Amino acid sequence: LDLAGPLLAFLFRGMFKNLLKEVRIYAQKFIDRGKDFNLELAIKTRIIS
Amino acid sequence: YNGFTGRKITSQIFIGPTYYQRLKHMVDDKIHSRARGPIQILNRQPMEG
Amino acid sequence: TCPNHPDAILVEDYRAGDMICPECGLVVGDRVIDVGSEWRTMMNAFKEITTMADRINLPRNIVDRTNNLFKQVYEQKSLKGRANDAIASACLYIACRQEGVPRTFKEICAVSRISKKEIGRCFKLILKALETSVDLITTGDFMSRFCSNLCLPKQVQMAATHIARKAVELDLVPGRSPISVAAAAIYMASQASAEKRTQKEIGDIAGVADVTIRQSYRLIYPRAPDLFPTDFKFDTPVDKLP
Amino acid sequence: MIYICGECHTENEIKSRDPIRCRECGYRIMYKKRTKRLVVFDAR
Amino acid sequence: YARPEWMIVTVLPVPPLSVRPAVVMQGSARNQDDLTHKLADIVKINNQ
Amino acid sequence: WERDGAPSPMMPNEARLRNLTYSAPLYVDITKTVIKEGEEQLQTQHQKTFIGKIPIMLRSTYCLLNGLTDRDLCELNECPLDPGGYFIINGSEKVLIA
Amino acid sequence: SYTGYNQEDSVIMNRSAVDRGFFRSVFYRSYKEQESKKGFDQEEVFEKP
Amino acid sequence: MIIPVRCFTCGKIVGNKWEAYLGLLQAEYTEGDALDALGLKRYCCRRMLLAHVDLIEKLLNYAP
Ligand SMILES: [Zn+2]
Ligand SMILES: [Zn+2]
Ligand SMILES: [Zn+2]
Repeated sequence: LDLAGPLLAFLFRGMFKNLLKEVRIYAQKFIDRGKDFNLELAIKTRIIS
Repeated sequence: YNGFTGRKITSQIFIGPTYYQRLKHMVDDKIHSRARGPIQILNRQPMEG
Repeated sequence: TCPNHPDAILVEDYRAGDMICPECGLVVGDRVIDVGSEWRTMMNAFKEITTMADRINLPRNIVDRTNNLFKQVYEQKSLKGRANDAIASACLYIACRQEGVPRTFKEICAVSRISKKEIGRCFKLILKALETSVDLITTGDFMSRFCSNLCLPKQVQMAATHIARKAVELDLVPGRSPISVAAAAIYMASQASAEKRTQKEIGDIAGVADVTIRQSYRLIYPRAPDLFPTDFKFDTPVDKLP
Repeated sequence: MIYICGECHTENEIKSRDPIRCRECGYRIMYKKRTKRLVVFDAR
Repeated sequence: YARPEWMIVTVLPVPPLSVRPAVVMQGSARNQDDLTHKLADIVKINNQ
Repeated sequence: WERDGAPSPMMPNEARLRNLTYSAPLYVDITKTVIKEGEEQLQTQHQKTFIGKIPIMLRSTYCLLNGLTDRDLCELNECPLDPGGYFIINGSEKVLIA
Repeated sequence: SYTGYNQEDSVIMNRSAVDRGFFRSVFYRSYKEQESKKGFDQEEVFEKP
Repeated sequence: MIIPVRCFTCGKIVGNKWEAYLGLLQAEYTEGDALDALGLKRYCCRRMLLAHVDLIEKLLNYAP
C-alpha cells in the first residue's frame, strides 16, 4: 500500500531531479558565458512548490 | 389501535426503538422541471439557465 | 423592438432567455438571450517572475500584477534593448511598491540575477513608458518586514515604527533614505528593549551599511526619548544607550 | 458597514475603497455584521 | 451530382455566422470560434 | 506571506477560510566548490537555501496543530475530534488514498 | 402495513414528531466569489450596481 | 445539539430534565433509576434522555 509518504516521495524525486536539472542548465549558460553564477538565482522554487 | 377508527388491529405489531438515519438525498435537491427553457445559441437546444 | 412600440426598452427574461416588450408582453426574440452564459448565477519571463516571487514568499496577487506590467511593457516596447530579466525585476519592484508592501532595490537584486543599477534604470524606464506613477515610499512600509525578519517582538516593532514616524515628522533626518531611518529606529528600539541587536544584523536585514546606520543614528541620537512611545516598557533604560 | 475581525472580534467601519483589514488587530479575515433589518420566524 | 474536378478545392466555402458564432468572454471581447481562426489563417495565406 | 511580504504562521482554519495551501518552506544547505586549475580551491556554503514548500498533513509532527491539547485546538477553532491526516490545498481538504 | 404508503421500501413518518424536530436538519451552502484585476481594461469590484 | 423541548413520540416535556438527569447521574443513580426519578415512564421519553448527546457544551468551547 502506497500511503501519503511513499506517494509523496515518488513525486519529490521527479521534482527534485527537475530542480537539479534546472540549476545545471542555468549554471551552464553562465559558465559558458565566462561569468560565475548565483546559486540563489539558479534554483527555481516553483518546481517543488 | 387504529388511529382512524380506534379499533384494535387484529395482528399485533412489532414496534420498538430503532436507530434511523436521514440521508443527504432530499427531494427538493432533486425535483426539477423544464418547460420552454433557455436553449443554447449555437446548438439551438435546451440548456440549464 | 416591439412592432407596436418603436424604441421600447425590451426586458431580458431568464425563464427562456428572451427580450419582451416592457409594456406589451410580446416576446421579441424566441430564446436569443442565452441566459446561462450571460448571468453568472514572451515566455521564460513569467516563470522567472514566479521564481523571484517564490524566493521572497510574496503573494500571488503581486505576481499577477507583475505579469500584467510585464505584458504591458512588452506591448509598448519602449525599452526593447533591455534584458528581459531586468524588465521582470523592474516590474516586480513596481508591483510590490504599488500594492502597498514595497521592497528595497537591494531586496530585488538579492533575488534577481542583475545588479541594483540595472533594476533602477529599468524601473525608471518602465515608469516613463507606461506613463504611470507610484506613491513615494514611507519609513513605515519597511517596518513590519524588517522587524519580522528579525526576532524582535511586536512591541519593539511598534516602538520602532513610532520612533521613525516621529523622526521624519520632526525633520531630524533631512534628505536621507527612509531605509536608513528605519534601520536606525530598529537599532535604537532593540538596544532600548530587552532583545538587543547590533548594527551588523540590522544592516544585513535592511541592506544598509553600518556606516549609514551610524550616520542616520547620530542625527536622531539626542532626541531618543521624545521619539519613543509614552507607554513603553523596557529593561535597559532609554535614558542610556550607546 | 461594520466588519467583525475573526481574530479579536473588533467591530470597525470599513469603506468600500479602503483595504479590508482589522484596524488594531491587523487580521485579514473580516465578517459582516448581522443585518439590522428584521426577519420573522414562525416557530414551526 | 458529383464530378472528379469538383473534388479539387478551387473555391473554399465559408460557414455562416450561425454555424460558427462570436462567443463573448471577459466582457465585450468577442471570442472567435476555432473556424474563424482557421478562416483568418486561410485568407491570410490566400492573399499572400 | 502577506501582501507586504511579512511572514506569519498559517493556521489550518485560515488556510481553509482564505483558500490557501497548508505548506511549509523547504530549505537545503548547499556547499559550492570551485576549482580554477590554479592550485586553489574555494568552498562556499549557502546555509538554508530556499528550494520550495512542502504541503503539510494536518496534525502531523510538522503541523502547527502538533502536540496541542484539546483546549488549545478549540482556541484555534479546530475540532479536537478531527483526526487530521489530510492536506489543505487551495483551501480544499485533500486526502491521499492508499 | 398501515395504509399502503410504506410499500416498496417506502416509509410512513409521524407528522407530529416531525413538527417537534424529529430529523430536522440544517443545510449550509457556501458561495465564494473573488474579484480579479487581471487585464488593464477590465477591473471587477464588489459593489451593488 | 441541545436537549429537545418535547419528546418526539408523545410531546412530553423533556427540555427541563437534562440538567436534573445529569445531576441524578452524578448522585450515583443508574440511568434507569434517574429516568424513573424524573417521571419518564414511556420508553419513548426515556429514549430522549438515554440517547441524547449534548454537543452544545463543546460548541461553547469556541470563542464567539
Ligand atoms: Zn408593445
Ligand atoms: Zn482583530
Ligand atoms: Zn414520550
